[PDB]
Amino acid sequence: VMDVMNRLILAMDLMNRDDALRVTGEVREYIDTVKIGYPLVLSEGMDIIAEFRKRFGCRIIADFKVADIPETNEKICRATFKAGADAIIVHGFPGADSVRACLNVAEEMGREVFLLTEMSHPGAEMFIQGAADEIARMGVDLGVKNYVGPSTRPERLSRLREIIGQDSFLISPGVGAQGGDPGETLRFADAAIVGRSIYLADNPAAAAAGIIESIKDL
Amino acid sequence: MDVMNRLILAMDLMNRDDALRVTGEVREYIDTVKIGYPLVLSEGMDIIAEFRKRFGCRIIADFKVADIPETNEKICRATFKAGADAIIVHGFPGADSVRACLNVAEEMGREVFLLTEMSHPGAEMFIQGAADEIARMGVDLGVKNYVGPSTRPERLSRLREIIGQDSFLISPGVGAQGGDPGETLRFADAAIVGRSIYLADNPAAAAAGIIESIKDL
Ligand SMILES: O=C1CC(=O)N([C@@H]2O[C@H](COP(=O)(O)O)[C@@H](O)[C@H]2O)C(=O)N1
Ligand SMILES: O=C1CC(=O)N([C@@H]2O[C@H](COP(=O)(O)O)[C@@H](O)[C@H]2O)C(=O)N1
Repeated sequence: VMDVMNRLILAMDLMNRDDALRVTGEVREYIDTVKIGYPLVLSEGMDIIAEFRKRFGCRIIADFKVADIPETNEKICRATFKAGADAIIVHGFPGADSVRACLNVAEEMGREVFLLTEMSHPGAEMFIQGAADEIARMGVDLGVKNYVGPSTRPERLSRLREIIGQDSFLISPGVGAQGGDPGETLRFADAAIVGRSIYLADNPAAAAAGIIESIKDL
Repeated sequence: MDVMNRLILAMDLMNRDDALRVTGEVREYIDTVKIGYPLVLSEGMDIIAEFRKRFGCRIIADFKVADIPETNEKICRATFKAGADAIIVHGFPGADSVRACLNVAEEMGREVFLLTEMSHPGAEMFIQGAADEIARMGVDLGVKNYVGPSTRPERLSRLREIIGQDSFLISPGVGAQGGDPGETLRFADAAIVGRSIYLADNPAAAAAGIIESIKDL
């Protein structure tokens, strides 16, 4: 599995190139894995991935929550990996064929797919939660090795970890701003995803250091 | 929304030159283009303004927004700043995520399209069973624009029943995926067509032919 420094992944959702670069650089010594999503990509373009690679020694996870038909998912993955992304996050709710499409491109292109099972926000309880266990099982059957689960629901994150097994890699968002606790999250997830708690702080570096200091024994 | 010839072009080519050429080749048949991630992630968001400058067509950003409320807001804002007239949002992530999109749409004078059931085989696993409930949620939220599957006319009909004849419904899966344009239009206000047109030896003749088959509609 990817070696995530300090088990901490930065969710860089700032929408300004200068601010995104400044903050990421300020926490460079604490994090070597950055999750870049559409807020930043749709604001600065896919070239932002290249810029981050040039400026920092950071791994890039493209959080595009791919959720289209197989044919379109394939094109999205190809474009994303072509841009230099190490991994891409895909939704499992659209079904096995849509996930397989992403897995095939990742295999062909030598990159990785992360399967988003349950989400961390309140609305996830409406439809996603009830399908989450099956989505995770589907991922295991498809050979998925990387997963995303909610830090906001410990009991659910724990169940997801059980389904995918100790060997699978699991990252979890919802830490900090959404209420998730770093330590408790890491009882099940390999790495915690943190956005606002870090990028909106007066001193991102101190915020990151604080989170890391709280999970030092872990 | 007034879609010319009840035909929306799904421009999923990933080359600026080809995308622009093909769209221009069928411009006389349409005035509504659906631009998705295949083109946007390959050529950038500036492509939307370019289409408006060259064709004046209305643009539907098919981004199947499916994140938490806070991120959805940012995605819609970035998308509408680029000049999109509407954005397609997944209903599966729940009401709060849809509401976030509705808020930005209202603020920037744009429209939100709610995707309720998808057209591919995999949609049967999880989406289909929640589709009716997702459509009702859309009604409860005041959503007026919807997306339903051409590949399952009975499901497209049920969606129309739920949202009413007043709501606007567009439907993909026509052509390449097996959907019939005429049957699709019995329920949807407009049919979305991609490959059957942009991969045709002659895109214009392909579009003309589709329109020819639905001229009585
Ligand atoms: O269930 C999920 C999935 C996900 O990717 N995310 C993303 O994780 C990040 C969370 O950031 P934040 O720490 O709440 O500011 C954002 O980029 C979200 O889009 C989430 O919050 N919930
Ligand atoms: O259920 C759905 C939703 C959707 O937007 N689409 C999109 O509609 C278009 C269909 O294109 P095509 O006519 O099959 O080539 C693509 O851009 C798809 O991503 C779909 O095919 N099914």
